[PDB]
Amino acid sequence: SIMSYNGGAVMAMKGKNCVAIAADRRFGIQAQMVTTDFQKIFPMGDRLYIGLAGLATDVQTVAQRLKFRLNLYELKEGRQIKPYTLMSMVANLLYEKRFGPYYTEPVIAGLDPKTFKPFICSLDLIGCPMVTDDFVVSGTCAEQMYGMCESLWEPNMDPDHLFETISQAMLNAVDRDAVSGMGVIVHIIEKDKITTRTLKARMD
Amino acid sequence: TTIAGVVYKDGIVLGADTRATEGMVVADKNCSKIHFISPNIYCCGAGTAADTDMTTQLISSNLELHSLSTGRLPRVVTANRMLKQMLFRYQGYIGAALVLGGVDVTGPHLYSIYPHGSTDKLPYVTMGSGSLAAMAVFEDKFRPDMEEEEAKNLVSEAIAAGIFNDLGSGSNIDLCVISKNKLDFLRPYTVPNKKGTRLGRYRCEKGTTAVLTEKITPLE
Amino acid sequence: SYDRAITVFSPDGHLFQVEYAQEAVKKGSTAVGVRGRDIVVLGVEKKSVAKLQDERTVRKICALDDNVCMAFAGLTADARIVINRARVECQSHRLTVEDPVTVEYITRYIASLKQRYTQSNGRRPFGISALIVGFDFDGTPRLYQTDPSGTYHAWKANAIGRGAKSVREFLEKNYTDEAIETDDLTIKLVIKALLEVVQSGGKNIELAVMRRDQSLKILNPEEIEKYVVEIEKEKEENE
Amino acid sequence: RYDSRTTIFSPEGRLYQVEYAMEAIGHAGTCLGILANDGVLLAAERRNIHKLLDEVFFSEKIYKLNEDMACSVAGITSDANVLTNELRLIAQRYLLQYQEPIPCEQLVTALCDIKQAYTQFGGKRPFGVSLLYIGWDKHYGFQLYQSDPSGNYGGWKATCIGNNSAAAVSMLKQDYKEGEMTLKSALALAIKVLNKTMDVSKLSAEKVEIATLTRENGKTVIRVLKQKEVEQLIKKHEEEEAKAEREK
Amino acid sequence: MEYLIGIQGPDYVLVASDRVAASNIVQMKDDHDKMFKMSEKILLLCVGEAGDTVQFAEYIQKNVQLYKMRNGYELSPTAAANFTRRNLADCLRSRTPYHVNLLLAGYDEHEGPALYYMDYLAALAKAPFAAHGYGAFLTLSILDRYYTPTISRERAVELLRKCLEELQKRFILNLPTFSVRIIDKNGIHDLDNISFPKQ
Amino acid sequence: SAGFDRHITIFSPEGRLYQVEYAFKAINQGGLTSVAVRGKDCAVIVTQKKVPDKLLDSSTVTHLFKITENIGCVMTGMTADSRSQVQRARYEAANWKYKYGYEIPVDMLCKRIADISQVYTQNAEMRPLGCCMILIGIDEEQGPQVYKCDPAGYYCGFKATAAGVKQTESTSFLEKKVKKKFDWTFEQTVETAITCLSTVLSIDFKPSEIEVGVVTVENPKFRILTEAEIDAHLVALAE
Amino acid sequence: TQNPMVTGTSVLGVKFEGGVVIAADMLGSYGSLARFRNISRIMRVNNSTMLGASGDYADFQYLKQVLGQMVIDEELLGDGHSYSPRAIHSWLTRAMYSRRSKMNPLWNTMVIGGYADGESFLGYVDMLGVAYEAPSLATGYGAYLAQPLLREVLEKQPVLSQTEARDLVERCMRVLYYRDARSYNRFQIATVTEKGVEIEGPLSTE
Amino acid sequence: ERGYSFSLTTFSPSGKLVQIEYALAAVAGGAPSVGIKAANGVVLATEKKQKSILYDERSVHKVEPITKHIGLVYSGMGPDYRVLVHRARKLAQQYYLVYQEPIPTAQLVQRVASVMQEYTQSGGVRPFGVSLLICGWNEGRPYLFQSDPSGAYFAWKATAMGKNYVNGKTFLEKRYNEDLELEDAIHTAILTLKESFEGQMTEDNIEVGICNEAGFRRLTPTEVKDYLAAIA
Amino acid sequence: TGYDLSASTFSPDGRVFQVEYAMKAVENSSTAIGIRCKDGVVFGVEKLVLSKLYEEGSNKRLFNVDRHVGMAVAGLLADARSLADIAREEASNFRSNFGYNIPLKHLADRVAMYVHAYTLYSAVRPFGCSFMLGSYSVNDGAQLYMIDPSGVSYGYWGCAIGKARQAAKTEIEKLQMKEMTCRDIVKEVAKIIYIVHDEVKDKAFELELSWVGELTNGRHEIVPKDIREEAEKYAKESLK
Repeated sequence: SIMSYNGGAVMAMKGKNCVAIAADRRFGIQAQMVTTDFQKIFPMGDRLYIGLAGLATDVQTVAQRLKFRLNLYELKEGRQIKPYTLMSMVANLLYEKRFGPYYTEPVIAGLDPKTFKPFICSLDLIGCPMVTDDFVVSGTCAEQMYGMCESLWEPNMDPDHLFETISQAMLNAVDRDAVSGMGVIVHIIEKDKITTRTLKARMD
Repeated sequence: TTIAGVVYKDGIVLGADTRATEGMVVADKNCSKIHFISPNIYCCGAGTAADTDMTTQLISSNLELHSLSTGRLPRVVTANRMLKQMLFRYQGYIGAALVLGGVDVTGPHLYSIYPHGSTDKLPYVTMGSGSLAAMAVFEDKFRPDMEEEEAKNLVSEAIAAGIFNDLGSGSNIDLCVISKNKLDFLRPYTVPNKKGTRLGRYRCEKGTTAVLTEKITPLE
Repeated sequence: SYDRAITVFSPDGHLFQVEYAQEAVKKGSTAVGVRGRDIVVLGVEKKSVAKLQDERTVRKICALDDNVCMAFAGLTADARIVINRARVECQSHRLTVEDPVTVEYITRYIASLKQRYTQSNGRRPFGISALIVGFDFDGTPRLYQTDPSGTYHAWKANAIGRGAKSVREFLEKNYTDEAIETDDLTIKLVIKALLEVVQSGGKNIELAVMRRDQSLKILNPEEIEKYVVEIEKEKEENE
Repeated sequence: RYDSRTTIFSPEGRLYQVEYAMEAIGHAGTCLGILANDGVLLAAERRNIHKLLDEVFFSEKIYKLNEDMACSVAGITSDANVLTNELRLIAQRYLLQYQEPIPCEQLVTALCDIKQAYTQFGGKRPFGVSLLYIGWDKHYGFQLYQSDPSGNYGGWKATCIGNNSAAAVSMLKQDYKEGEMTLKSALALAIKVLNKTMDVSKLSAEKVEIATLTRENGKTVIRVLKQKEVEQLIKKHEEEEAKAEREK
Repeated sequence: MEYLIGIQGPDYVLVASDRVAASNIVQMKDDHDKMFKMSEKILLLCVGEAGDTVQFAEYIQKNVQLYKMRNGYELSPTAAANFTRRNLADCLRSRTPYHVNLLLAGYDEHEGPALYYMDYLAALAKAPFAAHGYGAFLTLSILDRYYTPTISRERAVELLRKCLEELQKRFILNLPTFSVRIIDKNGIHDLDNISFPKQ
Repeated sequence: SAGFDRHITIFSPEGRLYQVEYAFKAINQGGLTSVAVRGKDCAVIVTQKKVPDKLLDSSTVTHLFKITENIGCVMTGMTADSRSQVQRARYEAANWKYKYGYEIPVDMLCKRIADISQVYTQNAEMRPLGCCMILIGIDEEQGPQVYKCDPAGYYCGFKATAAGVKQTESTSFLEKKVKKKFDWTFEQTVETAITCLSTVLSIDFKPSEIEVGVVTVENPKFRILTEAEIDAHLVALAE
Repeated sequence: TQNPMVTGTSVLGVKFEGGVVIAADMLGSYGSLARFRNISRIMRVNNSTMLGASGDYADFQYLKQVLGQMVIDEELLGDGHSYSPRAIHSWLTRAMYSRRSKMNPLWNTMVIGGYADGESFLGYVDMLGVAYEAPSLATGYGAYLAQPLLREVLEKQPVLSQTEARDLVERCMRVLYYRDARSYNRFQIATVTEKGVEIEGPLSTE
Repeated sequence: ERGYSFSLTTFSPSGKLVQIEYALAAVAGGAPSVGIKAANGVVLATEKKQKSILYDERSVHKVEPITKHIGLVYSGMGPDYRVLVHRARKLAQQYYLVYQEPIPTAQLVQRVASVMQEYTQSGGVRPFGVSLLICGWNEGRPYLFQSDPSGAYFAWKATAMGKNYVNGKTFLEKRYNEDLELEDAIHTAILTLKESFEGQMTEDNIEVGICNEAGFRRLTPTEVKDYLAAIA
Repeated sequence: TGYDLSASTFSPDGRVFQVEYAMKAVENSSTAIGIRCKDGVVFGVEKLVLSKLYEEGSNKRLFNVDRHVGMAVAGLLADARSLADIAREEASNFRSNFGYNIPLKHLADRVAMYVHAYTLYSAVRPFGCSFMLGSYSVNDGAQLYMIDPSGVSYGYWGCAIGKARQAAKTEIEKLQMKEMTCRDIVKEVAKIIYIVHDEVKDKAFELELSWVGELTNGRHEIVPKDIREEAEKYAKESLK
């Protein structure tokens, strides 16, 4: 029941030259929602974002700690971290603690720095790479998002189409779970611009 | 997870499913279980997916340093002995069921290693959630010195049998044929099932969702 | 041939390396400290910093705790490390014992660290002599001097650094109970003592003034200017 | 003699090894930094300008430490690399613990403490690397800091270390207008100083590297001038010199 | 459990807590203070498992004060918050965990007032208002249906009085007195506590 | 120039390590000579067996040590350090077998030996082992192999070689012999090795003064030829 | 040693004027099964002391190697001094007590008896470290069955003879065979006197 | 200043780490090695002469691979080169494991330079008496770096280390054009080895390696023979 | 000079001088001869009583490495005693980890490796005592190994370590150790030791003998006093 102590979920979506990120905005203890301004997705680069699902403390340890090592990689390499490198970089961060595992589920979604290839990935609590060309679901209410995406996702989706599918796919899932919800932020990333949107979700 | 391997006349043949399940929900239908170790050695990860991935890369990367030192192709026996010792050092705390297969100067070899840290040389071995299904197929159709072409069908049927007789494997079929003059990686060798079409357009048009606040920032 | 190792005794029982280290203290800007009934003063000389450099990072008077301040001489590299360790020690002592670190205790810890660094090879002695002064006694002013060797002493008024001999001679012949009966006269005594060592205009003297149950007050150049004007008026009266 | 090891004190009380390192810092190539009302900049001289040497990093002397800091280098190559790596580690560690950028002086003090520890404990040679620091922080804004092999840093408005550091510093003192320098004027002064700080005439663009710190819309962008703008500045200085000689 | 409630004003943060320390049968002390002076413009409120709270705050305080002196400038309230939390994350998985729920509030000149909610799992959060201990479910609603984005000083204290008044109505045991402090541009000040006759 | 030859980690003015060369020269202190000849399908090595005392036990003086049933070595130079290196080589072979399964090839075996020697030469902690380690052994897919790998840490592939006091002369004789391409047979290889040793030493080579060890493709096991086999080979060599 | 695997039967010993005699079975019973039936549970340490123990034979076997090397070192110095029966006993008491303190004690209830300078020594250090001196000692069950009998013979007559000692144990192990489920009808007898320590056996019963 | 030419942890009065310079001299006193970077790939060549015909020229290779797309040629002390190459391989594989991407030439070179510098900071450890020259093809751009015992690394377009390095550098800047190809680069490298090469350049005496986009590979004696015959 | 102050500094001509100095130190001590019977090994060391106040057995140079191994150190007695302790430790460890008596060859090799490890470091000095190991076993016959400070150790039919090593060897080569038994070989050893004795430079000595072989059931023990005198009687019979 560790994943239920703080609840929450983060959603990443892919389309035609676009990457979509959606995440819960509610923060609260296992029972009482303490705050509604939680940031469960953190930008690991100009066009790369990572959202973490699980215990808020472990999520925040992972968010800060990853940016600590990624900054060293960014400076040492002199180049923006490729999404695949960040994925495996996260995987090692989680796996170095197989015996003290971090109760956090990360999902990374973004475009390739060179070819602008949209990439999303998921990592288990023990650091398993999870590359999918259609979607990635992470959080406590995983079933709701995973079930809906099978019915809503469509390949070669336009930049605007990406938001609506990801939005409704997430807003629908959030209302069907109690531990996570109370507002959400959905980010749409395109090669020339980034659009930040927070859908009107049920505050219940 | 169903991994199987049969040593045919000229070498080894490997295969695995593509379903990784978190709890009772499958993570995806395409996840790769055939792990690259050396250009002449391969493995199929059964059990904890991340543990199977991490342990193989450590075993493969460690082997590569060894191979670069020798200038000769790594031999499978060097693959298991180093691999076996690592598992035991953890006295089974790592849940990774792996099968060693490949060819060397001494001929084809196939080694199966248990997650607890034990292994044995079996001309035909399978492991995973549906390890029983693959073993059943072997004992009814396998024969010594089997041909390369028929060997792939045997494993494909063996993996296919596990796909349609177990809840924890399927969604794709991948084989990694190993031979003295061939490394054929089959992603995917066959597609056991295809998702049914979508009869209903789901009308995801503009304006269907509302936004509390906006923030758009150009980049570059 | 007995001055190349810290732990080697000369035929006359001299630890020559520590004596050489004191020479480093002999090469720093003068520091004068005199304690009054309700005030403790730490005189200092500024070195007329370069025309194109900022003096904010040349702080020579630093406070170890909220009510204990030290002015050092010698090499700044070692003085900074000693100051940082003194601050950490004061915050640890407060942690273990809620009572704020006494000036005596901080001086003792500084001396202990210096001694530990001057006890074995592979560890160069701290070449900074620290004047630790503070009302930490909870109603009693105290001033201490930590030599680079490791021994500390309680001083009513002592001088360190270049010109220490002259400033000490001036302080001995002028520090009387009538002299420090009030804070203003104590500050005037500090200024007069530092004037003989540092012959220059304003901004060449930095005075750290701490009153009972208060915080450090690094006097602005104007206030030092006012006190120097007052001292000049007093000299005119004498003539 | 009293320079066998760093720990040894001379009778007069001088760390002979530390002084030797601070003197040897003069062998390093010239680098300088001028603090301007809108930002600070760094200038370095590429001593190695061989035609067979491929420029792959473009930042041999100017390194990025944090999103709001950068520090030039002067001294041994290995020591410089170790010091820059430690600087990056310290900055990122501070960011991880406090979640805000290091206020520049903290990083300078950490590096100076490391250098002091090296100059104190026996069996370690002093870091013969003196590196200029630049950056902006919410507490004091733009700052330029000088680090010596002895760990003694200090705030500075414009300094040059390495070859002919004395002449460059003196003539920066002669012609530096306090509180009235803009980034363009700062670059002009830096180019003027570098022209005569090095014996090489014409101040070839490939032989000089300039990096500037600016505060744009709360981002602290560190920009390394491309060869085109460096050539433009060199041509501007040449025309200014011609105009000045016009009086002759 | 104790009570840690805070309100984020337009230019100030008012944080209040009780003064009752009891050991499993009875209030041992009535003037016990449970809000710690992190710095001149930042305060700490640490409740939770006994023993741990009194010292972990003192350690966080020594290191927040230590930073204020080794640098000359006091740590920003957001930096302090990240640090106080950062320590807990390191020790939470260690063999000496700190089972303490803490509330942090202070004033930063550059940015403004802030109030961070700290859970015993060391999870940080910026919220306009928060409540700690068991009573949280009892007054968190009071803030929710009563809070305004521009609560004035006078109305701010009245709200806690209503918050405190409701607590005296339902809470099983006695909390005769509570601590009230205000953080503003000119510093942290002390206000009067509350009492209620029952004769 | 000559003042840099007292520590192993100090570079000479011209870019030389003098202690490594000194150990190389010390190799000759034993006064012995050893030669290895790599035939088409065999590897044969012969070393002098000096017993300058009637009370010695000739069975316990043999310098041909068997690292493994498939790999062989002949230590030339200082006896104690040679035996220590032989023990280390046995340990290395055993560990290689235990960690990777297949027997460690000779090249790898004393490449590990040479890496140990080099790590000795870099970090100044131990005097380099002054004993040349000549390895033989049949390797699958690479025929007979003889590798000489020495104190300084250099190992190379050798068709023929020798280490000891008379190394240059023996190597020159081998070069004169190795060049006339001919059937390198077991008997021919042993005869050429014994002939080279006899000419270099200018001795009649009584059967009790030489000790031979041969590894062959047909029998890939280190075998130390007895007195009878050596005498038969010598008589064949004479006629 | 947290779960004994191979254990031992009772060990009996009664001291007489001129020496001491001990006896033990030869049935190594893994659980309830007679895993081994030709093992020796009584071996000599020196010319004037001998010991035998119950419990894990492997744990006791470890003790055999320790004492042998520990005892062998005694004569290597060649100084004349040899570990007296009390000397071995004292080492044993601290040996197991030290081991027990670390939660890895030897599940091996030893008995050490010997003849030194005209006095007999019969000590027993339990699997945990308890040790005392008694004229007659029996390990494990022997305390329940044979031990009560030995007091009766000693209580009325504390002086015994070698033949009286020989059959006394036989009447002691005989009753052990009848009322025990782990005994075996093959035991050795250890006699220590001025002439030395002698071990013979086995022996059966009707 | 003969008094300070002994210890690596002490500064000379002029400020020279004497032992590092002496190690660099020892490096320059070794076997020749020349490498040229072409727009299509990189070429690495070293002269492999054994003192007699009794040495198996194929047993020890001066050009060795660090990964599928990194190379190594040296000029100086070979036993030190063996440990250097082992450390380089370990560093490359550690980077691969942590990041699952082949280590870029720049990062592998930087870590090898760090390893080299690790030995030049404490008394009792002799600086690596070999200067490595690293090939590479990462991100579709050929790379060539040289790591020295002092720890400094550069981005040599084309240079020759070891004995007769002045002549090799002079030959370069003459026959080197920035817009060559792999075959022309190989020919130039062979010629550069020739101008500092004593005796006939046999197939077994000169060892070369092309390190283009396809990866690093040591040319077998057959290809080297063909190239030398073409040049000859 | 210059290269002979530490044991880790190779001489310019290639010789570790400290090892040779330790060999000279062992050469500066009294003689100790080990002669191998056809059925055993006999040790005999001339133990000089430096003063009449000694207890006729003090600082004896014959040490029992193990039950079957006898050691006949000669040289610096402190180093010899330390080596005896190390040899006993190695024998005990070998027996514990393998269960059978450590073969004299393997024990000698391990002790020689330990000795040689002390001539490779600058912080330690070579042992100043040379020792010979002797043992008998029906399985592996009688073996007599001598290990000097250099670390070299190969078997010997008969060896002498000390001042008159050459004199002892001159009259030991004139003895047929191949066939004789360990009964008359003891008398031969006593006579040979008595021959090699200054008696004008050394005031007096206390001959001490030792043997290990079939006559001693394979164990090494001090030669019985009853027959030790017989050896002394034979030595006295020999005029020298």
